[PDB]
Amino acid sequence: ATGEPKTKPTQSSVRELRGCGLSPDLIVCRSEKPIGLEVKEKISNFCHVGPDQVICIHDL
Amino acid sequence: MKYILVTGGVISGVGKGVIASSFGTLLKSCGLDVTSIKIDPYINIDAGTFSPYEHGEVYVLDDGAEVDLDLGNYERFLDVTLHRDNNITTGKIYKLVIEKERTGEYLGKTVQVVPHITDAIQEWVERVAQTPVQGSSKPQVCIVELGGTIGDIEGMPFVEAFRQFQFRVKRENFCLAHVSLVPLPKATGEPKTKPTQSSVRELRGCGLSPDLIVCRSEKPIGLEVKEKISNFCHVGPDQVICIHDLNSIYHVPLLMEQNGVIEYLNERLQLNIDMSKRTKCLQQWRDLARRTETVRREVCIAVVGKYTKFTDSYASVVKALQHAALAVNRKLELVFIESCLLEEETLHSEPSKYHKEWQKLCDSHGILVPGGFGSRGMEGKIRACQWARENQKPLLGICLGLQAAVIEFARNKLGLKDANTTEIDPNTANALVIDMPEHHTGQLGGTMRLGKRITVFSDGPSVIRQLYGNPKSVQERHRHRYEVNPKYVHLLEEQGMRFVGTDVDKTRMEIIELSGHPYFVATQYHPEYLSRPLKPSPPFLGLILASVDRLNQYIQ
Amino acid sequence: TGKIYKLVIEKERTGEYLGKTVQVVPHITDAIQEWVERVAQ
Ligand SMILES: Nc1nc2c(ncn2[C@H]2C[C@H](O)[C@@H](COP(=O)(O)OP(=O)(O)OP(=O)(O)O)O2)c(=O)[nH]1
Ligand SMILES: Nc1ncnc2c1ncn2[C@H]1C[C@H](O)[C@@H](COP(=O)(O)OP(=O)(O)O)O1
Ligand SMILES: [Mg+2]
Ligand SMILES: [Mg+2]
Ligand SMILES: [Mg+2]
Ligand SMILES: [Mg+2]
Repeated sequence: ATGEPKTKPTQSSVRELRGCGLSPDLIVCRSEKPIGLEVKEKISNFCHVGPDQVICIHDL
Repeated sequence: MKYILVTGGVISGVGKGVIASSFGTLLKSCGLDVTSIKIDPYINIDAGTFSPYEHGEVYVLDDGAEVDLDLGNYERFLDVTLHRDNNITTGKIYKLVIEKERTGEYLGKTVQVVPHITDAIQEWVERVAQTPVQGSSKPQVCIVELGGTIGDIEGMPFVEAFRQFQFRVKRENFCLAHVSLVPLPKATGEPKTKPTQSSVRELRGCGLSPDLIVCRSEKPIGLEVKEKISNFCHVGPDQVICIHDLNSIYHVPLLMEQNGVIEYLNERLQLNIDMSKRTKCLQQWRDLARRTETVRREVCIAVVGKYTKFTDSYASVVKALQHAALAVNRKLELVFIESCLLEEETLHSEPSKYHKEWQKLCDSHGILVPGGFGSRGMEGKIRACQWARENQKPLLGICLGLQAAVIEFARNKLGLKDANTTEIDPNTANALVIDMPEHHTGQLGGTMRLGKRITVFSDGPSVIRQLYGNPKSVQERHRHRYEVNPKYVHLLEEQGMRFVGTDVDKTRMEIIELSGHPYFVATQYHPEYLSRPLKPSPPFLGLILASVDRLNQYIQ
Repeated sequence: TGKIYKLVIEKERTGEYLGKTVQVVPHITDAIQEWVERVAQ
């Protein structure tokens, strides 16, 4: 329906973890299908991690 | 006045717009007058400076305002003419408050968020709720949709404003439907209620409480998940509504009616709706859904566009094509074609994709070249127009498609191989499409030819004139900044083309048509913005009829 | 606050953020940090 990977739940989870006092050093993104470069860039920009700190594991 | 607030769960593509439009449809079927206010917590004044990828296709109103596609959905489902005040952004509220503070309305106290920004938001909502929108109709229910999800930094002022607003107008006049997502991952295999519980916890911490929980999934969720949501959201079993992905959005009002939403809202908001009279209320939507289910004949239209990576970037165009396909009892097979892959540069890089897209274009009954901005993909549109004109394939170009058609005609028939648009090639020997002088003041955003205009039919038999109903002039909405150049106009007209659409001044050409070719129509305005489920846009209807070789029969 | 929001709205109305959604975290905070950088120096 939406037809695109959504990064908002991960942003909210990172915000909650930081408000709890912990800043992620890696972020593992679980998806059914591989996400594009722009999705990882959005994750890095809005969850405030480097582009290489966003690990993307899909349904192997 | 009664209010329904539709908030978002974990994502912003969950379906709040469709849920709000279905609320409006259900209430207007009963007999009420429904207003719709879209709240966009972004700081942009309007949606005219948005890419189609950001949130979908940009909608243009009668007064020129460029807004979200949610307002397009509201107009399509409710058949109402919205205004600029029906969209509330953060930028609008802050600009209003800053202007008031500068003038001196707030003299004496500092201007804050909670006492001033939220007060301005509540004043805006109350004032625009009462503004007539369908004529002399005085609204009874206002459906406010909050863009985004609960928990965003931009949405905190609006959530606090509505937390105060529910007590300002009493709870009997205020309801809240929360729309959430229930993901079902393949690895886990089970619907997950945790994000909905998190959303409800956040919305309760913010001071509100969902009267309804609308759970969105791809497939119907089992009763265990629904009961878990009812248990962990402190709402009753019958206050959780499960809406899955349906074949069309005409099924959403029917599904919500089957779920007892109308009765719950009548009891919760004291709407005093009578059930005995409200029988066969949604007959139009039931008929439309049945027709969408039972269409067998196939019509294939190739959309040669540049924003095909996101399918909602052409939402209004797809809806107009669907309306035209249903108006002639045809099933619409829509094949999006990236115009970049049709260019010769793609041939030397991805020959497989080049030939695949070209055989996609050659196997369709009709071609549609939509509008757009920038120079990327323009050559693909010109190549598609050339193929359509050479092979007698019907083509309907919109805005940027008219410029591409004019450029192709000048380059091929007139021999001007350097013909181009100033938007793309400012240093052009033969500038076939030039910029309009009064829309290039260096201030992007609300500075084009926006909204309803007047287009005059030329003196001469044209089938596009007959499609509209043999009028003398028509009023259509524009969103363009560049125009066709007069002398080239003249030359081309002489050659093989007929500029059959102009304005009152008879200088700005809007509609072109070709002698010979069965259907080659290009317009400067957007016909999709005025398309309604029972009122298909005449250009799209003509394109469909020419594609299925039924235009001549429809003429007589 | 008023200065920052007025500055961002005026920038957006000209086309400095052409094509993107102007938000708080990427844009208001960037304006605040750019203000601090240009004033401190
Ligand atoms: N390029 C352009 N965009 C405008 C203009 N006026 C309003 N807008 C809007 C439409 C565009 O979607 C948005 C610009 O963002 P983008 O550059 O990402 O869209 P565009 O269609 O140009 O795609 P592209 O740049 O070729 O990748 O601003 C204009 O005069 N030129
Ligand atoms: N119940 C449903 N079944 C199938 N598709 C749906 C649906 N509800 C919405 N959609 C489609 C239509 C929209 O283009 C897209 C979501 O956009 P939307 O309805 O405007 O939601 P939002 O306002 O949250 O962005 O998904
Ligand atoms: Mg949306
Ligand atoms: Mg919406
Ligand atoms: Mg987004
Ligand atoms: Mg651009």
